[PDB]
Amino acid sequence: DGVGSSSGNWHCDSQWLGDRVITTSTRTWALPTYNNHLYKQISNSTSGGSSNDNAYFGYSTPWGYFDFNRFHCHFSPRDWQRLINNNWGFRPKRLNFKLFNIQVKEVTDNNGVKTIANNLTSTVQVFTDSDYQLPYVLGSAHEGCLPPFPADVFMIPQYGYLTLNDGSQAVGRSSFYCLEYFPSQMLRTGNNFQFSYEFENVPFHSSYAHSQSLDRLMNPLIDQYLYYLSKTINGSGQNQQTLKFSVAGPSNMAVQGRNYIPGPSYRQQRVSTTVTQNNNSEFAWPGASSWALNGRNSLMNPGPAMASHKEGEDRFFPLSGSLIFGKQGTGRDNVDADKVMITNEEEIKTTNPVATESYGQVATNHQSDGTLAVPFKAQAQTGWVQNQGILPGMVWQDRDVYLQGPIWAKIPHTDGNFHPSPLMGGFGMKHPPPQILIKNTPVPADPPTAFNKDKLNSFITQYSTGQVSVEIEWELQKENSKRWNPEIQYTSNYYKSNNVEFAVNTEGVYSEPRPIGTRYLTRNL
Amino acid sequence: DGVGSSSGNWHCDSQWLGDRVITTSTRTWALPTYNNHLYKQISNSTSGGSSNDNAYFGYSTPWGYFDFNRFHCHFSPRDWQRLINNNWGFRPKRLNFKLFNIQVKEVTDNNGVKTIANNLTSTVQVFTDSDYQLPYVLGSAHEGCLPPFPADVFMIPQYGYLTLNDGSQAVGRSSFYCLEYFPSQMLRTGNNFQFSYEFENVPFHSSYAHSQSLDRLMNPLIDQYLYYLSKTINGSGQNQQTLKFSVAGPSNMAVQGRNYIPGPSYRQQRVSTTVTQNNNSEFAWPGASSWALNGRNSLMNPGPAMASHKEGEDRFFPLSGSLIFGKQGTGRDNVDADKVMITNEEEIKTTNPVATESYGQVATNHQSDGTLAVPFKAQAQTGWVQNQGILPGMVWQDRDVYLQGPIWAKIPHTDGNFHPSPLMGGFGMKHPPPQILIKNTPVPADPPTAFNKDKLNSFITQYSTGQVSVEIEWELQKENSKRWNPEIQYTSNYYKSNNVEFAVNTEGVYSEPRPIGTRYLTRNL
Amino acid sequence: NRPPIAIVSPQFQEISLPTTSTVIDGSQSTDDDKIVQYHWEELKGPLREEKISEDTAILKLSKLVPGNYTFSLTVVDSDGATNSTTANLTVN
Amino acid sequence: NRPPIAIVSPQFQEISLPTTSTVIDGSQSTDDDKIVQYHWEELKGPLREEKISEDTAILKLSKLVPGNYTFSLTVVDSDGATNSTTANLTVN
Repeated sequence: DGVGSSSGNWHCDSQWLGDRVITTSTRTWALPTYNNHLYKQISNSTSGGSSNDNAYFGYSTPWGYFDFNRFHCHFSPRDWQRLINNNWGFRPKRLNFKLFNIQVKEVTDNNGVKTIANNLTSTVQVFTDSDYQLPYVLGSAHEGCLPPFPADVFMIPQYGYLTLNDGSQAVGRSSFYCLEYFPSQMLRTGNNFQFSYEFENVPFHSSYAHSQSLDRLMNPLIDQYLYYLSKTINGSGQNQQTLKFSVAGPSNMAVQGRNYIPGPSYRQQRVSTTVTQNNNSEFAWPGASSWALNGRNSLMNPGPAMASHKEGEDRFFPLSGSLIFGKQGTGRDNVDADKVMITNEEEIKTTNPVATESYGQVATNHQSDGTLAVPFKAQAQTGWVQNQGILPGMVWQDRDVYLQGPIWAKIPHTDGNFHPSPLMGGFGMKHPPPQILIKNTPVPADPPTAFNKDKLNSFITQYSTGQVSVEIEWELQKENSKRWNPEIQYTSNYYKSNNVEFAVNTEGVYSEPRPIGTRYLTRNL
Repeated sequence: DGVGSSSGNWHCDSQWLGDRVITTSTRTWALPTYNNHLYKQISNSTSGGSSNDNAYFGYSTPWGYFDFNRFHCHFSPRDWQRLINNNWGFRPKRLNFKLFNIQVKEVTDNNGVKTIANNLTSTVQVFTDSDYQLPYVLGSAHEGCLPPFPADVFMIPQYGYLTLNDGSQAVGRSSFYCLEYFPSQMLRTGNNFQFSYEFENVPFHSSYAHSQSLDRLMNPLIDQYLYYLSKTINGSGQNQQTLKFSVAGPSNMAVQGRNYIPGPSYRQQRVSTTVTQNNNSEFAWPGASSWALNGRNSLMNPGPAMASHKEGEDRFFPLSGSLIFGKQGTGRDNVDADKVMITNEEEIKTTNPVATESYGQVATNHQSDGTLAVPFKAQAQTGWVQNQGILPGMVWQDRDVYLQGPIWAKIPHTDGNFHPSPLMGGFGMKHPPPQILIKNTPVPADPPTAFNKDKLNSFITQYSTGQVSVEIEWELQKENSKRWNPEIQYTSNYYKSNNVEFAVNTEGVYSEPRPIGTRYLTRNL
Repeated sequence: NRPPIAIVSPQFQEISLPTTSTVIDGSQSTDDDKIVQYHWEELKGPLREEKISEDTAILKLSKLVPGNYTFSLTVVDSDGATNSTTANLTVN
Repeated sequence: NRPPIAIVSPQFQEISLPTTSTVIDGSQSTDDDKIVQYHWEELKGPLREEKISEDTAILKLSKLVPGNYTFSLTVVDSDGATNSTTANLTVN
């Protein structure tokens, strides 16, 4: 309150009470005036056209929204090391969003000379969509989230939603949410904003890789008293059918009776990082899994949590089945393979079928050798199962969350769903933390002396600045495994190199070299 | 609080309660924006290369840190006179650091015209490293400390640490401390900062020269009933061995039995101020004591507290064994001998071996004149002891602190150490007063209308100003010697001269002519 | 990838015996990375019962006969780039 | 360092067409370590528009013409030791 008094102190510490990790964070935000304070609608008809698949119809609201659903907004890589190394899961528990220390600045352009003097009177609006009655757009890893390195000052991304679209034309159901129609809160350089949010009961995330393959869950020393069919012909010859069973023991663990079967599968195309082995044709789009509701295709990216590759095939990775984050300084499009870092998932090859493999096989006809009056001599033929739905007793493991990976994602308000764990990884919440849309109010320049009924399109250019602080207390589940072989941990290699990992370059650009998973500890099935 | 209200009054007095000397001090600070608000790393690879010895790898943090570990920040030379003349020691007891009256100013450069208008909204961060979890860089007499003359307005030095470096390349252990990752405090032109710090129990400093040579500690009137070996041959001839003892009295005080022996020694090279006597070769680097851990040399500067020269040899001084402060107006490098003032240490020649001398001699073989079946006729040969480690009952005196000399220095957090008195002089504290790192927050100029995910490298140039006040209460140990000969004191010579000592020149530059020790009073061993 | 800068000091020296012992510093070897080794080789000298071969940064000389000397300091960095600078020593 | 044991089953088979499709299991390849690959090559066969080259453990055959067949299973372990056992297939 008042110009000469800071409205809130810069908290950025990361306390570790024990079974609670309060991870405050603060970055400086700069927010321009988007769309000249208008609500221009967007369609591919305006963006120059697009394919049938890429058609969209939505509105370009002038509000900027603070997004912080990426793990590296809060966790310094050292904290992320302390949380993956020794912990068996975590989940957010609360939130606290202090928006303080606004200063609105007026930009004047005379003869191409930029003079920036602040407005001690202009106001910037803030409000939280606390009933989710707006189209939730947090939850696709949209690149506008808070700066990985605290000092980094970031530009607040623009808020624009999409609605129904028959081609590029709206339909009757196409909704148009006017943001100002919501009760805002006006801050005018001496005020601060704060809402506390309580995370709902979201299940503990799996921060552990399984040290017991789901198909080697048995005892390797005792038979299993469940005989399996072993032979069907006594020997090579004519008319020598028989039916010989045998016990399923440790000598033959393939045919062993099992209580549980690996999780779902939706086969992905296989592409190998060694560019020589891939076929010499453009199979980027044609030949990748897609689900295609309403007649328009869309890549099954990243799809159901599936292991990237079979043990020993490191070079491979599914076409559209892994998050592929871009390293700092990479181009927007058509970058080479080495400038983008790929998240491999070998960590759940135990209880998930391999993404590029075909989940077993199912017999397709009857092995009735000699039939009565309709003889076919049909041998038992087997067909593969490229895609398999969830059956009785099937277990699986959800996808991993990386340091550069999303936290939450609103569960679409639908009449039903199954295991709402957002496929990109994270937590599925019916009531995620709300959006915080911020807009700096228009202030018309100089209306005419004579009346005029138009919308007064001449506003004076201005922007804002301040700080934003997101304290989000996690809850841990400490590990108490009686394992004797030393655990596997995440470390930074001790070897001389030009730059320290996760540390600034000579120019000052903060570089994250590799994605950090959260499955390092081991817990038996 | 508020723009039109000073946030703290200028205290600069120096109270003398009696056995307590509260020495407040205040100077005006100006702090630019270092490194354009980045964390550029520094190495000799970037600074143009260096020798094997000078390689380093560290980060150039944009924070400025207030440093006040020099005695003349607090003590006006008159107070320093009142504290060396009649006092037998002192030690800091408390601290009080009020940072008040910030004003942030914005610099605009249009057509090369500097227009400076203040920002009533921009904020400057302050925080104290109150757990020493940052690399302590106070404690090498780094020239950025508070202005000797109160009026002097000073620029806050930049904070940049060093870590491990295999050559100029970091290793795995090389740590990267991000300063913003600490809970700051934001002051925005109407706030003030204040922390009180309690000095730990640091031993009283020795503000006295010993008036009894350690080798003349006896009684010159009585023999000592401990016979010493005096003669070994009766007279010049063949085969005239004998063994004659005699009493060690006052007639021969060299061989007198003694309880205690002088302190350690690490011989330094001898260089004479009369430039004619020094040898005609460049022995600056080659031929000076160095300790050289990890394969890289480094001068033993200033090394273990050792007396500079034997009584009467004033012109000499050890090569690398004395603090050599530069007088105001001196060049950065390659200055002549008269423009730098050398601190001689003749004040502890009593209980410390001379720096340029070789601490006695130790016999190296057995004086067995005629041996049985292995005759050698080996005379008792003696070898010198250039460097001697601490033995049982050895006493010594730590180095002096000068007016232009450091106060404290963090004791490195190691598993063990011996007599942690920083060799440059001062007090060794396991928990010294913390650093106070101050940074003025970035405020991005004008981000684009379209979104862009970069670090927003365009900030508006600005700096800060205010005052800083350091009240640091010392504790004295008054002197009660029954000496009858008048004590020796520190005085300013009564003789007409162009300028008063410790007083400003015609141009206004404050000139300190000579270093002032703190060992003037005399206390018997 | 800057090559090392070999700076031997002092470059020129005049010494008259019963103090033949002279040292010329070679530790002033500028480079980005660590100087892996120093190599000293004397190109010209009056015939002596010994020949100067050493790897120390600070070259130690003893028993110098009258004549003219030209020593060569060769430095190698981590990468392998070598820069050789010569030193001239003269004894009266 | 035991070499792999290649056991192809069934060894001998008598099949009469409209069921030419026959599979001979080769997955019974005993070794200490993983069998890195399986190689199938048919040494003798009646002239056919196609030649049997595959890497699958369970060899799939289709469109078999009358005659005598002799298939050869070659297995390789991690170390590289190879053991080749032949299979004889006969069609009436």
